[PDB]
Amino acid sequence: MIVPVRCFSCGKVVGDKWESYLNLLQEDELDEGTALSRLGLKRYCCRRMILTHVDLIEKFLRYNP
Amino acid sequence: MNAPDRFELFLLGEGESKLKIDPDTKAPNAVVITFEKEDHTLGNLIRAELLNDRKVLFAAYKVEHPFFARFKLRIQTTEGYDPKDALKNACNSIINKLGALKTNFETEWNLQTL
Amino acid sequence: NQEDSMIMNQSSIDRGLFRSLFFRSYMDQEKKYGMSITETFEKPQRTNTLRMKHGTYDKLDDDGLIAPGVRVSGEDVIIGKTTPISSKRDASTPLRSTENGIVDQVLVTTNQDGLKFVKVRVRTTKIPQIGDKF
Amino acid sequence: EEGPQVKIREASKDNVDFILSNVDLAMANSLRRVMIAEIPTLAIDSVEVETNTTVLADEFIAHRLGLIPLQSMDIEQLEYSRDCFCEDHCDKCSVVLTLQAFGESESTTNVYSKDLVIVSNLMGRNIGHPIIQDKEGNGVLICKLRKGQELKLTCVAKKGIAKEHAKWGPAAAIEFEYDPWNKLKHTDYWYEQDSAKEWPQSKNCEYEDPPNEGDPFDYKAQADTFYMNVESVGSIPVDQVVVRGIDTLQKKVASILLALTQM
Amino acid sequence: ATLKYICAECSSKLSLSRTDAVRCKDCGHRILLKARTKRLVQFEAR
Ligand SMILES: [Zn+2]
Ligand SMILES: [Zn+2]
Ligand SMILES: [Zn+2]
Repeated sequence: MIVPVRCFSCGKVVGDKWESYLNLLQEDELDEGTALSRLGLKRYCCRRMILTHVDLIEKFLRYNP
Repeated sequence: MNAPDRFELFLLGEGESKLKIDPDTKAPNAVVITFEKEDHTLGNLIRAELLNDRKVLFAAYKVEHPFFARFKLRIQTTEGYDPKDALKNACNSIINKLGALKTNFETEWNLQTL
Repeated sequence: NQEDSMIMNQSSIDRGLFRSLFFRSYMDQEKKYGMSITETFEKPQRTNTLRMKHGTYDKLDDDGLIAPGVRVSGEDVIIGKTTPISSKRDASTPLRSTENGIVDQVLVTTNQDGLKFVKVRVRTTKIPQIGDKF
Repeated sequence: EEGPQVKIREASKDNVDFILSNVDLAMANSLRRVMIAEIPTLAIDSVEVETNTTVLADEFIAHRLGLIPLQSMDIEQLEYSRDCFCEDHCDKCSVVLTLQAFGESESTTNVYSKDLVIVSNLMGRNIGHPIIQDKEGNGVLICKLRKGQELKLTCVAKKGIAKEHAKWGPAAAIEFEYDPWNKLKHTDYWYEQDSAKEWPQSKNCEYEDPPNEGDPFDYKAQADTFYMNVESVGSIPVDQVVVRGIDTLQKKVASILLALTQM
Repeated sequence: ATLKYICAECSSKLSLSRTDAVRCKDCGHRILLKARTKRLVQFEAR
């Protein structure tokens, strides 16, 4: 269920980084740790935000209504 | 449900006043100042500056309960020296230090590239 | 944070940490029996009735139901129903006394017996507070 | 110039790494806290939902809406609504944003912070424009839509401080360290065989002279040299997070000086 | 656009008197969801 805007712990904006992260993983065929670092997600509080996120919205958008 | 409004952290209530000066009952030339809608940001900074004053005999602050913004400041001064004057100079000393910092950072910032 | 308490960061709670949705469905049907005697989904007024709850019935539309999007709290009547006593008798359903939220979805369907039956889903967002368990 | 001294090590639009010398720790920390909690910003404080056929709840969307960083450059030319003489809100105390999005394509339709439209009179003040640091220029994914899906809403962005809600922090992490060598003995290190071997050396150790073993403890020494790095969310430029931080603190001390006068 | 009841099945906007049972017009499903208010809900973005 959709990328949180901002890291809970520090407040760093993370909601603009999801699509770029998926691309870094798929298109550039990079590993999660270097993908996170390329996004400028240096601290572990910001890293858990994205790496740990589960995008259920995709599943939800599948329901026909 | 029983949560106070978050503005109650920094907004004075009708009846509430910023400073409330009470003469200390335990010692001569000592005073207790209740600061409403203020925390550790003002308390630590003021207490530290008062200790930098040689005519200040005692200076301590406490926030009796985390639920409430308020803090209490106790000042004891030299015979002849008024605690309110000690608090005054401490404040101006901070303001002059802060003024100096603003300019010094601004000067530095201008030299930068990026 | 002694004897099993914990200190949670308010700032991270403001950003959404451990925040959750809460849903509660309330159900009703028009009667169980009566060849001519049938309960009715409607907004009840006087009609001698007096057996009302109030808890304002004022959020109800003419069908006896609240539209999704209306804010409900206290004991606001969410489903309005009457029992025909031979004038009306109140059979309205109030929101759980202690609860509050927004009407989320209101389902109007029929039972296998041909009974007009309703389900009302209400939605609250619960933010982590002082006596919450983790 | 006189008291506290600054030395900028690194500087960008997003960060400032600087050394703060000839300062008291009470000042360095009070400054640190002010940048987190008390610098005024603009953020969405009210959402009116016309249409939501989205898969997400009204309040779930409204929550993230408040979390979008908005231009807060010219924030001191905007009033706090609570002080404003209007009934409710107006151009003197608020910015109004619009959000209309519909699932036109069969493919998924993404809704961004770039899709909010300023509808009020900004009166030439640099305020309310969503902050976009994105390469594709989208910034902040609010929502995603399917075919028949719609979202129609109106936002009232008001002035506020993180102390009231974290969405108002120009904030982001504040890296703060003093005495990288533990010469002050402010911390007693936890070890197994060797605290030096077991604790990683601070990058700040280059900027300071090591203690030297053949020396007795400096009991009289006090902390003055704070290695800081202020990260900005976007709403306000870094230089401003620090300058307004200084300005705010200065202001709240002045309100005490003025309070003493009043009584 | 006097929305009263939407079909749970086909998303068809419709409406009828309590003398016209349940069911959908051009779908036939007996599900049905009530239309969102036009009162408009206000939220603090907190
Ligand atoms: Zn973080
Ligand atoms: Zn106004
Ligand atoms: Zn249908």
